[PDB]
Amino acid sequence: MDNSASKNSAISSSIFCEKYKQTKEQALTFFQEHPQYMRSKEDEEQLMTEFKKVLLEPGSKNLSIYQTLLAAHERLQAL
Amino acid sequence: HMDPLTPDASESVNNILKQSGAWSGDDKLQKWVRVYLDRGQEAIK
Repeated sequence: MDNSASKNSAISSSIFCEKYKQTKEQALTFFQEHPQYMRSKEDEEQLMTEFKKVLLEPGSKNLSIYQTLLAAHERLQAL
Repeated sequence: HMDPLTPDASESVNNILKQSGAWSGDDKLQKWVRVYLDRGQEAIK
């Protein structure tokens, strides 16, 4: 896509922001390693909706992104 | 004699169609991350 943009801003003052790196990596990794979307369009959907509800459900929103996805995943395949 | 009732309906109403704007490639994971940072404390960029 001509005239594209990737960067956002050169304001690296808060560490929480840098987290975007680790988080993004964990996402692409889990998406590439386990592309549920490619397995079942319905699967990825349920995982998404639940992944968003499981993020607001808990009060410890300041938790590691690893737990959010981890819980959202295991919960998706819960009996 | 009087009227039965006062019916309602559109009046000089207008509307604008807006079918455009989409993502791809990064949006796949972006959605997840965006939600994590959006639910965590606040957006970031």
